[PDB]
Amino acid sequence: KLDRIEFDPKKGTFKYLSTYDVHSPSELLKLLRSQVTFKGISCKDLKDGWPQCDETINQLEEDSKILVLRTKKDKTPRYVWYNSGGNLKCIDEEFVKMWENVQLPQFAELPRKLQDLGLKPASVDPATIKRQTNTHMTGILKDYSHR
Amino acid sequence: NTQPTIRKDGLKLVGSWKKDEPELRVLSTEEILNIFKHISVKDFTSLGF
Amino acid sequence: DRPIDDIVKNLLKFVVRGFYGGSFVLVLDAILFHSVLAEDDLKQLLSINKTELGPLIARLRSDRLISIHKQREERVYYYVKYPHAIDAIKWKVHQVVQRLKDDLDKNSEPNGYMCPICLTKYTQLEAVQLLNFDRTEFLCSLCDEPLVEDDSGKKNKEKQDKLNRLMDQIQPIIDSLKKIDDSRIEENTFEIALARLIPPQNQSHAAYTYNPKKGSTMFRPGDSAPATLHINITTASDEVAQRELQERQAEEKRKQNAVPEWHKQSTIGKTALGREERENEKTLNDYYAALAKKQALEDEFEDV
Amino acid sequence: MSHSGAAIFEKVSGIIAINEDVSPAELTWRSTDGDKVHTVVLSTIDKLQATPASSEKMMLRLIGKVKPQRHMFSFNNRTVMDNIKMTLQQIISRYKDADIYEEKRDSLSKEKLLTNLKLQQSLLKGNKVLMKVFQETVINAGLPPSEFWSTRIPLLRAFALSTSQKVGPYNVLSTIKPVNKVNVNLSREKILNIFENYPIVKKAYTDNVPKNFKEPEFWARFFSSKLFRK
Ligand SMILES: [Zn+2]
Repeated sequence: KLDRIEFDPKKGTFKYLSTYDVHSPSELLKLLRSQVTFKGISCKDLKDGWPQCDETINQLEEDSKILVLRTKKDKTPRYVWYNSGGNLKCIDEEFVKMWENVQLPQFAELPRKLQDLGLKPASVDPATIKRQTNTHMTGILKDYSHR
Repeated sequence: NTQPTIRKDGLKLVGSWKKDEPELRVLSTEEILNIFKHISVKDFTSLGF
Repeated sequence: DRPIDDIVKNLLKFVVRGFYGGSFVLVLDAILFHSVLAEDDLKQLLSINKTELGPLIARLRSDRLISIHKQREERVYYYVKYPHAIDAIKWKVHQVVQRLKDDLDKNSEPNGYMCPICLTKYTQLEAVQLLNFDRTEFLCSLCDEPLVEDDSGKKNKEKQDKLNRLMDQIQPIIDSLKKIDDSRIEENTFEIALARLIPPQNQSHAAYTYNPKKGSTMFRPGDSAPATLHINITTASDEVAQRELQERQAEEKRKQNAVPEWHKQSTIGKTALGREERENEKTLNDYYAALAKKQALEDEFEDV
Repeated sequence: MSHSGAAIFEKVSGIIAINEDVSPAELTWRSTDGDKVHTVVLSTIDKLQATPASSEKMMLRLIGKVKPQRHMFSFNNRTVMDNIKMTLQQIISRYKDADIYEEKRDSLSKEKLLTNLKLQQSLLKGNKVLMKVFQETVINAGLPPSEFWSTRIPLLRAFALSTSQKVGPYNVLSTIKPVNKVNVNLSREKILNIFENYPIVKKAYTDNVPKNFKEPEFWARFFSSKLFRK
């Protein structure tokens, strides 16, 4: 009667039922793409029923196929998501730090700065937006106001 | 755009807008700085600057 | 929707995956796949904490790649403002390239000098006025010590290599931006974003509705942006039936126009006004048959 | 797309979908997790109710023809509701008309002429005076049927040409003027003319009328289509 056990009429056996039937990278890739939401599937219930998953999950992380959220204490995979984008690593750290060093100007002034340098700005300064006798007939006459 | 009624509460400037109780919110220092930077050269000269 | 939206979505995905950490990819990709997400829903979807979600949202908010909207339901909502994100990406990409170009130009100039003791930077012109009377060595003004050449001569090639590598890597962004300018970009809003809303949870506590205050002249910083057919088929007996109706209508029309009786005749003499074949057919059919054989919840509602 | 969207049913948030490919068209509600699913056939709906645009609620209701079956769905954007409502108006109106309609409802020579017995049986059924003579002279008298028609060839020829003639070709679609409610009247003669002047219409008519839906829907379907405009 339990839902975590599967009955086999062929031989009459009882086997454990994993939350997600995944025993191959192809199954994981398709299962993750079928998620209607961005709720990652935990590794705790994925390690159960799959003798090895971190080796495969890490292998897919190197191949940029999926997204992995790892613990901070020690490297350990947790809830994972499908990588709908491109390569997970494409830019060296020498540019990530530079991206952190650059500070955007005041938002309202950004569009004007681009227009002065030539580039067409895809926005405008928020200063431009302009927020824009007889009573016996009572109850019988219908209001034909318009035609 | 309807202008607010500005009052000074502590070290902050609070403006209240009247509806078509009136809405109240604190005017951030950044908001005031941005507005002040848009005043034209002739505009604030007439104000004595 | 418009194909350009996919281009913008791809552009944002590439930027985060390359110019931001891992958790940043998770946060912004979730909102791209979905629509405006409440803070509580975002934590549940990603199972991340406020102390861990805070740094990600704060950094993605400073760069204006993710916008915030606060309304009384005070609830906090997060969404994406396409015109703002593109401008920020376009400017920062230009600034980053310009910064490298300016650094490369600066490095191409002579190196300079530095003092080992006081660690004070001295330019080529500045050193020329500090050399000793013997014209043999450059003496530091503060330390009266020989100057040592700075280590900036070999970096000229290193900076050039970085610029060459970066432009190749940033190629998809440049290609995406060219197409974005070609197409027409429509600015998004909370109400507009609600048109594409995919609920995050079955029973989300957040009410994903926009009920603006009635008769509100309030303007907050950056909260405003620039029949039926019916047919009738007449099948071999309706045209005649319909024809009779038109004849009947014509007769009624004539009656509607006919003058009264008293107008027909001069009513002076009258008193003043004041208070069988079937059997024949059957035998015929049998005879021909022989011939052929011979040859062979109470609320307001409306109706629409 | 106008065939999908988010909806809330019985305090459960989900996605509402409109399936038109499978006939009859049916409206299906599925929860976000898919644990709950509800489906209602548009043919069972009598009227479609919707909250006014001046009300905060957005409960779109489809009342079923008979405690009528009530299915209430809540939307988020008024534009989405209007877009969904406009599409539902077309299907509901078309199905309403279908229910109303359902409830409301050569051989010109002496030899061949003497041999075309079907024609001989045709005019004799309608004509009464000839019936009088034919019964007396053919049934009991025994006069050969062929001899009886020898002296009445013009009567046979006149009756044959009456039903053997056809009108000339003409632009049938130009006469079709749609003339909210629009009333357009059609006749079998026009229906036959459309097929002759346009084989594509006959191609679609022949393979669909007996298979999927009745003819009245087809012509109501044909006119609304861009094919009629083209
Ligand atoms: Zn020194």
